[PDB]
Amino acid sequence: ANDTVVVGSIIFTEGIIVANMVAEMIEAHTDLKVVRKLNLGGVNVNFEAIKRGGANNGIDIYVEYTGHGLVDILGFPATTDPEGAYETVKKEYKRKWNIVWLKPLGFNNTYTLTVKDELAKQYNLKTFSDLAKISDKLILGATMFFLEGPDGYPGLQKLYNFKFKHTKSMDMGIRYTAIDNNEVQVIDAWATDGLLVSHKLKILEDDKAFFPPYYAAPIIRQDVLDKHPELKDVLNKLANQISLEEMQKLNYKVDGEGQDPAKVAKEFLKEKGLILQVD
Repeated sequence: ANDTVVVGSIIFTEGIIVANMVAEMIEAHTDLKVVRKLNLGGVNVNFEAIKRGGANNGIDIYVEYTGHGLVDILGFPATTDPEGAYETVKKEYKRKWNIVWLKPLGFNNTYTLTVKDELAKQYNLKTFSDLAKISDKLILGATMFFLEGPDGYPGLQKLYNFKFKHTKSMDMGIRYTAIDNNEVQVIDAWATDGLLVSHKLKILEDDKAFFPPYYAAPIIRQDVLDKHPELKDVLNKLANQISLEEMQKLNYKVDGEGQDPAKVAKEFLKEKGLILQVD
């Protein structure tokens, strides 16, 4: 045995796409068998799974976000620069769990606030502070998880002094319909959300740096690299290969156009020359 690597993801479009990319890179550039465990669910299950490893009913690799490792896993303050957050998680995960952070994919999937392009043009909105100035005329429609907890709207509102007339809890895709109908004027979103361009929404800048860097990077067990050192270079072929706009477009293909995430991942790799056309 010892020729199998397990790639994991939770049920989340971007996560499934990038996990499929990792699997396709391994399958195209090595002779390793890849098991794709793309249905993980629960509190930091990916992390728990990578601590077990693929040989112990876990996983060997997944794509993690620097700020999630920095704040939620390691307990460090959110307000830092991208390189510092990355170097911190790399050093600490290596020391504590023998997990290796590989190179960032190239995009920062931070949580954010978004408005219609037309509203941003009408009020010349670019930053969260700009939005806060006029927030007393606007309604925020947001997922329940963002409205609860100091990591979300409580702390953001405290910092920016948002004064939204109403803040509506809207899950599923209710807030997209609501902002389309002008029932709300601001929604929360991941920066790579596949629906932002289709709904003519603009991401505003977090000028006070409330949210931590959220740069995606593959992370892998050291013992798997020990058995298969080639994986390092293979997976680092993805380094800086996915910009924010590229990731948004792939998420749109899945969430907006209903395409198969595995096909989306593999076709992206082929178009970028990261696997061969015949792979």
